[PDB]
Amino acid sequence: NAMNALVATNRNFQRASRILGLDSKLEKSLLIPYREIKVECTIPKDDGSLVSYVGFRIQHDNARGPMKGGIRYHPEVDPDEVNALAQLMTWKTAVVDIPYGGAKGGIGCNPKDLSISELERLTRVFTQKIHDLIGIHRDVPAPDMGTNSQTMAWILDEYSKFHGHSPAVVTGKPIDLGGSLGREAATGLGVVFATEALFAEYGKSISDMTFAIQGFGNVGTWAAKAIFERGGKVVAVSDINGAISNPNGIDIAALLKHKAGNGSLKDFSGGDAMNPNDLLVHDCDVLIPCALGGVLNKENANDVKAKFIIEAANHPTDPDADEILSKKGVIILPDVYANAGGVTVSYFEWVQNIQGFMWDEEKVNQELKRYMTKAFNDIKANCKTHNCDLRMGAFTLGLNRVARATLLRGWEA
Amino acid sequence: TNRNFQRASRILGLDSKLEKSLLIPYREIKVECTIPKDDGSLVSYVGFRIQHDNARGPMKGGIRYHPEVDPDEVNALAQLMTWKTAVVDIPYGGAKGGIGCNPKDLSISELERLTRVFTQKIHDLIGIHRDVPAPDMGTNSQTMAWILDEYSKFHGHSPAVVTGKPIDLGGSLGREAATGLGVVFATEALFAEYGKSISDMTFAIQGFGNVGTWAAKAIFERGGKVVAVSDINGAISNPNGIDIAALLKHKAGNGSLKDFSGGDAMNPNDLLVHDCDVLIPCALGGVLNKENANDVKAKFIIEAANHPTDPDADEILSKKGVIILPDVYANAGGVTVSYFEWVQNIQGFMWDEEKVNQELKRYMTKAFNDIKANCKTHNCDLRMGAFTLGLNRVARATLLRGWEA
Amino acid sequence: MNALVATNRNFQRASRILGLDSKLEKSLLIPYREIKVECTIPKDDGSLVSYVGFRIQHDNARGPMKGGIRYHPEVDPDEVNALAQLMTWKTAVVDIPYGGAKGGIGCNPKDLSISELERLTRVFTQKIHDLIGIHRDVPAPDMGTNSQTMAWILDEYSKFHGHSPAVVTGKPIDLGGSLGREAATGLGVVFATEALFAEYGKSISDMTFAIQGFGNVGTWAAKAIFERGGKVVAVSDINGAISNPNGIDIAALLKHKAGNGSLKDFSGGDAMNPNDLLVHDCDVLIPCALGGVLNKENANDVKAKFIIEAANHPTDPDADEILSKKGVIILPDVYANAGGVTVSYFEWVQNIQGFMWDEEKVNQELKRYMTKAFNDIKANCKTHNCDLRMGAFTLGLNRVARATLLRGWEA
Ligand SMILES: NC(=O)c1ccc[n+]([C@@H]2O[C@H](COP(=O)([O-])OP(=O)(O)OC[C@H]3O[C@@H](n4cnc5c(N)ncnc54)[C@H](O)[C@@H]3O)[C@@H](O)[C@H]2O)c1
Ligand SMILES: NC(=O)c1ccc[n+]([C@@H]2O[C@H](COP(=O)([O-])OP(=O)(O)OC[C@H]3O[C@@H](n4cnc5c(N)ncnc54)[C@H](O)[C@@H]3O)[C@@H](O)[C@H]2O)c1
Ligand SMILES: NC(=O)c1ccc[n+]([C@@H]2O[C@H](COP(=O)([O-])OP(=O)(O)OC[C@H]3O[C@@H](n4cnc5c(N)ncnc54)[C@H](O)[C@@H]3O)[C@@H](O)[C@H]2O)c1
Ligand SMILES: O=C(O)c1cccc(C(=O)O)c1
Ligand SMILES: [Ca+2]
Ligand SMILES: [Ca+2]
Ligand SMILES: [Ca+2]
Ligand code: NA
Ligand code: NA
Repeated sequence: NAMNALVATNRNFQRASRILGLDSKLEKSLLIPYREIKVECTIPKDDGSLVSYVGFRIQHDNARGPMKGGIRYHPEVDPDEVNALAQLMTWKTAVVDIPYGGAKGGIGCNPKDLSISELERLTRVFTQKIHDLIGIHRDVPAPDMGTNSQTMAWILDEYSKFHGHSPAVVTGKPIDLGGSLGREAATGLGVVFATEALFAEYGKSISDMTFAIQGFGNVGTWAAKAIFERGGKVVAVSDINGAISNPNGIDIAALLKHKAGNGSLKDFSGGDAMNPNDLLVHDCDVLIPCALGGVLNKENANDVKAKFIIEAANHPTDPDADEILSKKGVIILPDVYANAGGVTVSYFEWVQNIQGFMWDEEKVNQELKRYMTKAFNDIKANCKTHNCDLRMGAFTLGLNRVARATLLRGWEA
Repeated sequence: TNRNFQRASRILGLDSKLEKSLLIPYREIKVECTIPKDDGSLVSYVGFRIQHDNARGPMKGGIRYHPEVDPDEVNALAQLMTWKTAVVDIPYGGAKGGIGCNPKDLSISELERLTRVFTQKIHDLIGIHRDVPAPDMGTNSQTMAWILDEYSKFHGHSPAVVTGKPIDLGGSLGREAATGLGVVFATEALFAEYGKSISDMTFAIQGFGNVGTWAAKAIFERGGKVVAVSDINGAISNPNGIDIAALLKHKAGNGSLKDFSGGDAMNPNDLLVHDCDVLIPCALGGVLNKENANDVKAKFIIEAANHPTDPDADEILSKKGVIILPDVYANAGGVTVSYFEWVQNIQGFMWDEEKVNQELKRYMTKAFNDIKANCKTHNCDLRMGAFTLGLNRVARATLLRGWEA
Repeated sequence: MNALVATNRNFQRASRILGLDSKLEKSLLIPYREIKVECTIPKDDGSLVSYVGFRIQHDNARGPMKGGIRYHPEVDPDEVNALAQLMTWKTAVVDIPYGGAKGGIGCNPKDLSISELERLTRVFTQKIHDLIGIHRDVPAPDMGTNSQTMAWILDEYSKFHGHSPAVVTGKPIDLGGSLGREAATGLGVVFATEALFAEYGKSISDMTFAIQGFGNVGTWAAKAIFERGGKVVAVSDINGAISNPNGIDIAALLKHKAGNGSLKDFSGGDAMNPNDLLVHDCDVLIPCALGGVLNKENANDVKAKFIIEAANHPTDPDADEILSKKGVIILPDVYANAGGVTVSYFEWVQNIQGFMWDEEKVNQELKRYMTKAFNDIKANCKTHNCDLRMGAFTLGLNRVARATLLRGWEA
């Protein structure tokens, strides 16, 4: 069903470039990634047998600063997916106006099939194969799907053997190893800040709406929690194993405790088991994909019931679906704004580390709000000047900023 | 000592294999330091650096120029600095080093050459984010200036590479007063927990040096009544409280305590058993023992000197309901401000004195609250609450980092 | 030779007030390092041109070196050395943790296209990348260079060492430049003046001002004085001058200028002899234009009680003597115009901290630095029973001398 992820993202890039009127020589330069790296990651399993993976780091653009983006452990990781995500990082960092470029990495593995000692070895080997290509002022990784703060701990620890203690080389670290308060919740919280800014334009509140949510990991859990706390009615949640629904609202706080006690969604007592394939076409006001990309496509977009889609996941909606949904009257808050809370707080974590001195947690949340509000106000204005939809409003905002810094740096050797 | 670490480890439930790792220093270094004397003849010494642990950050710790060098003591002191940095939540581990020499046999140009050669021999083993030396017995801010200057030849201008620098070369404001003022901030936090205030308390202070003078000044300006003060030479007392400003002006004029006109001269041997609410040992260790602990009148003991109270006195004083703020925490103002010095250097932008003392108060207050919460968790006294808090923080960082190669 | 004569004289006088040892003095006058490098590029037509680039690194006892890059065909090593040495004293006066440097390329930028300038800037950076750096020596714009030049240096240097925003100042804001730079010098002039006047329990609004020069310094100084209730009664630039004894409306004058009006055509004042500027009736004179304008032939006719030296070296030694004798208080240039270098320090700090300040913070920090430095200068004048120029130079020199002596001399 999914359209190729890089095809889809390049169509969006082209659409934004045509709005800005970029010439084709500058456009070509901004499309092509600065550097693509593929490296062998081979480790012994716990029984001593060998397994070989290919690890990727795509460094898409560094005109606005060191490159930034997470590392994904997932069986569908491939060069196309990583190139698409790295490119999106470049635009997203420029949308929230933090001094980073864009990058992304990953390994095509299934963490569920690997022991924790095997994941550690795989993470350290991957770090050994890319340490020369990343760095505090060069490219700063972070967690994405299938990774978490413990993953980043291992990267920090292995990288520091080659370059000395380097807290700022990775973000999403545990608090005890230099992480920032607020970073774990930042993406889902940022999704809610972005949603609140949007709904304010319609005079609506989150407490007026019903929500369906696909995915229930780092982004989905914190997003659902924050919506729930503000009085939103979360009527359906899915993950890779099952789904749960309740037209009166799921008690998300109880769903999260159930999950932490290792329960499956479909066994939750406060809801009805649901086929997860029904999630995206479920009746709701607001749909929030928090899992894979490309899941809203030509084949299901006409059966979406929501009036709003908040892109918490990266590129959940492909260009075919964009157009179908636009004709249905659906408003889509794009990934390159809505899920930017995470990289924004990663920036604060990095600042705190290089300043050698941590901020109070209230400053982290004060600034997150300030950055997400400023960026929504920039997107609004850009939509007005370019008479475009929210996706292109944000995409052209970031692309234009990246073009401006690239031209400023020049091209002579 | 060994058994104490074991009780802390067991209170926390640490695995024996983790215990073993935490007791093995990260790295131990001995290097030849040979220099020409002023007359051109050679002298050879051995310099050393024990780098105990860096789970929580770069190591840090003093450089001792002293002839008696016991390897086991140097190891123990490095380890203690690992716990201490963790108690006050600053991002370092512990280290200790020095040179086995007698600085009284060396001219000032010989000491400089010795310091520079030593730095030449260890420059690859230290650094702003690796190991950050500091002054100790036999060394001072001039020693640190010479390390900075020589180290910077190898790695470029690196002010954060040592602490205790002169202000002209990036030292922090507030460094002189940091330990004694920190003692007072710690006491303010302790007292607030029991609902008490400096201004309602009487204090007896043993020792009137860098710590005692600043601690007394800070208490005095907060309305505390300093009713007794001693040093090695004598002692002075006044039940209505000594005018500490006038006593400090008197000390400064080369005046001795006993001849201070604003008080009644006292036998220094009477200091620890003096009537008072708070006793502050700021001089020597080993002063409260089995033979005199039952005679302490204070209900609070603020340990600024290192290990003033031995185990027998701890137990005697607990039976008496006396609360003892332990040295590892109470005197940590100095090491906390040395962190702030590193931060200021790293950021290339100095703090004014108000900001240094604000951050000092914030760190000392949050660390007391952390110690006390840890006491409630493990139902233990402040001494062990502080030890277990530092130890557990190091263990937690070590476990998060992992063990695979 | 403007900067050579001023700095050497002032250095020598300050050295003697302090009683510095002669061997220390000798060391302090020798620069740490002098570098000249060949910079050869192809022109747009592919033919070669070869220039000599240079960097004098005078002293780094108090920190990394700091100073401008001049693209300019006239290079006398003597003057460049003096400029680099003067930055060493100047950074010390305002308690900035830098030493002094000065560099450039012996070229005429008007003979070069914009792509040729970029290639030259990049080749120069290739030839000095190993000698500069964030904690080693931090260049900045100067005559013939600008923030675009700095962007090119940053870009090329980062190829050798990674993103290094703090390696230069004066950057475009898009690449880590600081807010508040344009107003920095003129606003700093007013902060220094406010500190000075407080010693008399007086304020800007008590005073009448005559301002010579109306460019980057003069406009911002005039603006800040006017908004502080100061009465600007005369202003000159190179083409003419105007006076108004009830105060020129600086707001309206700025509008006039912004509309391409010539100063002398502003209707809100009377025509005046631009020579009568320095000797105009006023309480405060602020030379903001040229060096060498107060000399033994006009110093006796100055009417101001206060001279605030914003320009470089507006007052020659003879005038300095005459004016001290008439009781005139002179706030010296090494201090008074230091807002520019102070904000460039703040830019480096922001880049090092990875996080830019808003303009209010910059201006708050600028005022703190300029005020503290006045207070330190004034304390030194009391200690040494000397005028403000020597109080400044003794302050900066003693800070460098102390840092040097502490670092030591053994190998
Ligand atoms: N982690 C961050 O800070 C962050 C920031 C910005 C955007 N994102 C994006 O958010 C998305 C989720 O990331 P995460 O960190 O929450 O990952 P995660 O590994 O923490 O969780 C992934 C979740 O998605 C579910 N899922 C996987 N495949 C599914 C499927 N086919 N159908 C339904 N559910 C499925 C998993 O079961 C799990 O609940 C990704 O697109 C990621 O790139 C992450
Ligand atoms: N980071 C740390 O662990 C740290 C920091 C600072 C000080 N300290 C502890 O504090 C103690 C005091 O430090 P300081 O810098 O103030 O020392 P100091 O040398 O400045 O002053 C010591 C004072 O103790 C007095 N004294 C010495 N022997 C005495 C005795 N027998 N009876 C009474 N008074 C006596 C001296 O006369 C002097 O007044 C140190 O010895 C150390 O134990 C530890
Ligand atoms: N040392 C420092 O850090 C520092 C910093 C900034 C400026 N300055 C000095 O301040 C002065 C002015 O700098 P700026 O940025 O305002 O320059 P600018 O070029 O922006 O303005 C110069 C002004 O002087 C006027 N002028 C020129 N020749 C004149 C003459 N003969 N009589 C009267 N007015 C004349 C011009 O018309 C213009 O109004 C210069 O001496 C400059 O070097 C020093
Ligand atoms: O840099 C980050 O923190 C990060 C981590 C994971 C995902 C993203 C993203 O923006 O998609 C950013
Ligand atoms: Ca160990
Ligand atoms: Ca010299
Ligand atoms: Ca040649
Ligand atoms: Na000799
Ligand atoms: Na050409």
